[PDB]
Amino acid sequence: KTVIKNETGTISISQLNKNVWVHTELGSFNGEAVPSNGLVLNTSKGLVLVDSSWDDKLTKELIEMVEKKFQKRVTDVIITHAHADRIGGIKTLKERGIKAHSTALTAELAKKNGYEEPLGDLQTVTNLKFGNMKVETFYPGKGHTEDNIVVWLPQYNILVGGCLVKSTSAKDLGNVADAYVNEWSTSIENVLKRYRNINAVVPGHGEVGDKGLLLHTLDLLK
Ligand SMILES: O=C(O)[C@H]1CS[C@@H]2CS[C@@H](CS)N12
Ligand SMILES: [K+]
Ligand SMILES: [Zn+2]
Ligand SMILES: [Zn+2]
Repeated sequence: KTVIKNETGTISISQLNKNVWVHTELGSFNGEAVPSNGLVLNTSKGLVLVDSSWDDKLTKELIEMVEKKFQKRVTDVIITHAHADRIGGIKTLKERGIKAHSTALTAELAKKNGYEEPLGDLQTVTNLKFGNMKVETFYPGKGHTEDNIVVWLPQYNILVGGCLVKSTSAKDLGNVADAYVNEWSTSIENVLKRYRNINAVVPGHGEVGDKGLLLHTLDLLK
């Protein structure tokens, strides 16, 4: 049930479990309100985000909300690809001394698109631990973008799909200009192969689902 919104209503967080919430922000795309998801991980060494938000204003507001609520600092963010939706708050992170993890390719792409660079520290498979919280990052191949990664929480069997994974409500692939529609199916299969028992799947946009969201993505690719 538990859902907390900000003043203006533009930001929301909703609990999945004792230490794991989804954050969602309404941003401005072409040309309506469009929601974007990530994760807030409440660990004993601080707050870790899987993705920040659309722009600096929303990222600052997000950080401020979870800092106030959980009474600890945001220490780390995992940036799941280099579109503005994911990388847009990078300047806020760097200036606050928040570590912005990404693959090298995501870092390269950010800079090519004129953003400040995340760390480029993540390999194809990276295993991180913050306090007691275990976090795996996985590059499954190209799909929604060249660089898109997923994030797995092995203690909860929770998969952050990012924009690689479409919600039920999504009835097409979205913007495919940066996409690789042949390789996207294989990428999704690589996820299904690596993570055989999944409790919950967080799509880049839309409502939390399960493994069925990955199967939905495959169908939308046919
Ligand atoms: O993931 C997507 O398909 C689209 C629809 S909403 C958001 C803004 S365009 C792209 C950047 S992640 N993304
Ligand atoms: K454990
Ligand atoms: Zn994207
Ligand atoms: Zn997206």
